[PDB]
Amino acid sequence: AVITGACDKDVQCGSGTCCAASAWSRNIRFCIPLGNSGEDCHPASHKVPYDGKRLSSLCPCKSGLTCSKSGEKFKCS
Repeated sequence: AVITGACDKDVQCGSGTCCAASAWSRNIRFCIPLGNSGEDCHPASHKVPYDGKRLSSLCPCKSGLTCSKSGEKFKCS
């Protein structure tokens, strides 16, 4: 079988990993790690588990961190 996603809802994984698409390939949709301190985050992306559906190639800020504009875009701090 071809692997193109482990889950869809972060609820299936655990706090720290999201079921989004990997930044390198939109084929990866497994429990991929969230952004850490100083990491780029999408303002449109809600806290994990994400309250909906979004085909974003970037996991939001890890539990405990806040996503805010830290330069050109939003970053976790």
